[PDB]
Amino acid sequence: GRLGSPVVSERMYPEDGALKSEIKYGLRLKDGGHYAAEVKTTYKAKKPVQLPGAYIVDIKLDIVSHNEDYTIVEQCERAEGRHSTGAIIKEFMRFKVHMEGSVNGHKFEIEGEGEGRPYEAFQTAKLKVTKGGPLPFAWDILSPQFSKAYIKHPADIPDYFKLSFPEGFRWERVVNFEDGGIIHVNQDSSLQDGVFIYKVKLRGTNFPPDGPVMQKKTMGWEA
Repeated sequence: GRLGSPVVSERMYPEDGALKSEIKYGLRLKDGGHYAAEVKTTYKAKKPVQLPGAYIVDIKLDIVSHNEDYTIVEQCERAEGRHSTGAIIKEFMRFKVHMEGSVNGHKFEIEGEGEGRPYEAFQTAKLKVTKGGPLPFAWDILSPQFSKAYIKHPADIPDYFKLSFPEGFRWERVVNFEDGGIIHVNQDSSLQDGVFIYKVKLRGTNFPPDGPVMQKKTMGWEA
């Protein structure tokens, strides 16, 4: 299942005065098969901020609870930066997220509330499908779209995400699946009244109707 999910390594690199990332992995299928995905993200602070060198964010993301039709979902994430081997952010911080989405022309809206310890690599979120539920596609494609402020960075790696506040940062992501499925995500992260505000736009297209995403045959992300 989706408890105690394997570590996923997001490979961060400074480029063109932005922080970019690449992940080459996939979704485990219920029949033990493999569904390959490449994720490319650009993170850019709303103001000039000190960029780190290239480094790795190790991510453990779990679905820890859900109701019968995944219209209510609880996610847990533990993330910490590490080196490659070759005051306004408090110890406790809440977030709110609003996602407007379409996958293969199915429109949906998700509202969520999260909290965590941004220096101690821990966050949880409760997500509610407020429109277009239950979703006629795998939850797994949404899980990574719901929080870069909650990554524990070592002393010697500048924390690009925490340094960007209170103004915050934007990110743009493409997920390319091996079967022509593609997701484009635009996100705005801000800080208002001591709470992180996440606004997410998501467009997924070209998913095979009989594929693992539209048929909900996925069983979480692979290492």
